[PDB]
Amino acid sequence: QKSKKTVSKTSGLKEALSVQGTVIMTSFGKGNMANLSYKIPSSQKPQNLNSSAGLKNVEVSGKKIKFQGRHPKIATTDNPLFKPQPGMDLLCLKDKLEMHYFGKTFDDNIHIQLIYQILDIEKILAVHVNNIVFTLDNVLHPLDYQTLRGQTNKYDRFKNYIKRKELLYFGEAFYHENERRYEEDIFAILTLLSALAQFCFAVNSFWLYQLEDQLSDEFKETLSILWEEVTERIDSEFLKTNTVNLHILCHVFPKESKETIVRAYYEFLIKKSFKNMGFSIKKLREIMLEQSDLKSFKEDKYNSVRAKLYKLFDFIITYYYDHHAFEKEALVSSLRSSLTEENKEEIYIKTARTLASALGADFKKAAADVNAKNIRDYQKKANDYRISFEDIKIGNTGIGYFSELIYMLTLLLDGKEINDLLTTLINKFDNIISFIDILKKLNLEFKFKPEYADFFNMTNCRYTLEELRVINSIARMQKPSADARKIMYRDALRILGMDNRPDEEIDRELERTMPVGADGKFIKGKQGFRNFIASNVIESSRFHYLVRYNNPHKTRTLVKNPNVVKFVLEGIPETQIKRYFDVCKGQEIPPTSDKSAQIDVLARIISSVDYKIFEDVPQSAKINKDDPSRNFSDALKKQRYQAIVSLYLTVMYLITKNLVYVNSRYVIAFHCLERDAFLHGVTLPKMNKKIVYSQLTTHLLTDKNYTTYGHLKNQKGHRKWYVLVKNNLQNSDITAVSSFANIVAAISVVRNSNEYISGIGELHSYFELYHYLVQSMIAKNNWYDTSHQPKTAEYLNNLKKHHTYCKDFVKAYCIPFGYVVPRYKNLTINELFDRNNPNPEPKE
RNA sequence: CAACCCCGUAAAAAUACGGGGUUCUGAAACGCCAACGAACAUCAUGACAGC
Ligand SMILES: [Mg+2]
Repeated sequence: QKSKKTVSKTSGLKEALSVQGTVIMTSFGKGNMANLSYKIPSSQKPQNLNSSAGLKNVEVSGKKIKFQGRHPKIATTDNPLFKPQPGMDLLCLKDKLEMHYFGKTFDDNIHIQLIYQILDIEKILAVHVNNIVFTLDNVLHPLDYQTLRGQTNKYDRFKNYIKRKELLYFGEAFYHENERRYEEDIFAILTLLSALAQFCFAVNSFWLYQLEDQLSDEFKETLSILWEEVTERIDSEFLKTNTVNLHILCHVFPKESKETIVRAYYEFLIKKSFKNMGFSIKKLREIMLEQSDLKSFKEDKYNSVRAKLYKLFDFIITYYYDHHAFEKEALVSSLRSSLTEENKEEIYIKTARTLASALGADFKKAAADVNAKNIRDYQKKANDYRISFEDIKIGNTGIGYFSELIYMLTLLLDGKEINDLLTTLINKFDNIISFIDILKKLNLEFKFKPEYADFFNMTNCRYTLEELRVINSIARMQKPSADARKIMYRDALRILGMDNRPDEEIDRELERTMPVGADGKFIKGKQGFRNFIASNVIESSRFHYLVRYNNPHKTRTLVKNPNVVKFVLEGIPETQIKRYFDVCKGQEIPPTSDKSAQIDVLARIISSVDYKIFEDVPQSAKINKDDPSRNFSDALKKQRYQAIVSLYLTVMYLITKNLVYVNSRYVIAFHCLERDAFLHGVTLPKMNKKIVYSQLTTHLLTDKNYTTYGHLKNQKGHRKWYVLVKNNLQNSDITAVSSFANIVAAISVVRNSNEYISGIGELHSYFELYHYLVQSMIAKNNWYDTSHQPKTAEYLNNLKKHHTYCKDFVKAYCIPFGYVVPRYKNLTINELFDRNNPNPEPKE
């Protein structure tokens, strides 16, 4: 196998640019900035030098550039000017894109790389907006301000929809404290969501890039309050909340003033600045804890205090490098100039070992002050600090309109999805700034078209990148606690049995098990079961995910097919299977060592789960996680019940989550197809009120330019994918392709998955499960036309006979993506679909 | 694991073999951050209580 971590990239080279006949070589800088190193000019080719940089001994040999870095070794790279067309992309849209964004064609390859980073900023945003729209459409079943009341029809639907009580399932989007927001704020949020949704599918075409002159004076007011809400909560009473951590830190560092520690802690914790530095801090800490002198904090005595312990340890590492500017730089360069992946691990081990000896004593001093007695003492004297530090607070700084829109989106997403959106955006913006820096340094054109000029400039992009980092930290924090209500209790009992039964029956069982007095107040005596449900099924992140993306009425079908359950359990490692088996075993099961024996018992336990088993829980008992030998008969029974429920919810959560992941990767393909058709000048026709998505692949199969410098090449020696796409184009249904597009847009695989998951034969990947469900929907609903294509009958017979999807049918309805071969191969071959599960391609 | 370009020995095929490049190919350049991922996550020790 070949890795993109090549010799040239290791030796120091970052980029190789072509400008007006000369070639320019750059090198790595501070963070992501690039500095100029060498220039080879035209004709004479003296191999000119620009700065010391890191490159040395650059020469030209044939069509190759031969250079050398700081280490003694020879690196070889290819001259960018010795190509059939310099800087041209495989999709043949360089000039069109440059004219669309800048207004004139350029003789270089710097601008098109910048344009693709902008093109990548819209795929992930479209994915997440589609997910959010589906979530709101699923949980709640189906002009500016004044006209809506005058309509008398939209007002009668908005007043009732806003009246729905399922809005609690989104944490802070619609509910503050324990009361509903004003109507106009909800209206503003919904209108903004609709506008972004209609923008991201490709309102004016420049809406997102100029919002100051296209937002009314009432939408700006709403976005400001939501940002001011979270900032005032954290900025105020910051000293009172974090008294324990500040007292310990000032004890470890006695020679430092109180003001310095307070400011340093604010940067480490609120606006995290220790993450994007160059080396991992979490990974360094893990290796230090495996040393002989420090392998005690891994024991069970520190289970109750482990989140607080690890925060203190990380701050000590960050503070050590914030004062040693020489050792920090050496570590980054060592990691950036490594040969293989095994070499990186050796560097981390050496650094981790030498740190444990240097600052291991400070680790123990902090760990001797984290216990029950000391923590309570500190909390009493919480008003002994008086520090201003008002300048660096996040509340005393304005924020842009683009960043405020992102925060509003974060109010409707969970922890993992916030990471995916913000991480991708940060990377794209960092790359854009570097390209503008190189262009401005070389005296080339850097001004965008007037429409894009306000947003796409270096002065604004730096501000946006700084704001996006804070939003990631502040929007993932735990929201304030809220009181559970009757609606949530109904859904909790509807998962553990009680599927599709009248609300009166659920209400009667609520009265019998959770007593309510004659005055509408709970009885103080017996409330064990209610606390068990609230603390294990209502306050779990998995339960929220199941309600948003699935239906509690029909969610029990996923654990009735042994093939589906056994596929999920087989992926869990052996160590975690043993712990599940031990706690959840029972009393009449012999102890076994084989893995397959353990899966069989666990599979049966998940299948038979009812709420009546948990009706007698010793909720009043206390479980000791520090010394597991002090637990007794009543305590151990409680552990079994909360372990079973966690396994029950986890299996459903994993199946639902992975089906959404596969679906979103098909939204990207359809989003790109509409974008590319407009640029290439090809319109998508209509026939019998359908959309022929296969028009672009037919048009580009008979184009002279695309068949010479394109993905689909028709020449002697490179005529492989031209034939296959042409052959597969003859085996397609217009109805089948159109039906597939509607399935992906509405995410109907996840929603209608209770009617077709009971008959799957054998599973080996999530790819097979997704396509089995798709091909079952087409067969039952008669979404095909055998008259126009006599081959769709053969595919359906293969599916019904073998109880598994057909490989030749996935190539029929995924053909409108054939003009891009890498995307077509990835989405039609199981081996190449998943990045984390690579397998050899099956030749046949 | 697949794509594209350059360079070598056979050769006119859906060309095979052996080397090197690629932010201008696909969720996809290097070093952080993320994801796979299930024992979690998180400005606030843990548990009970309160809803
Ligand atoms: Mg790219």
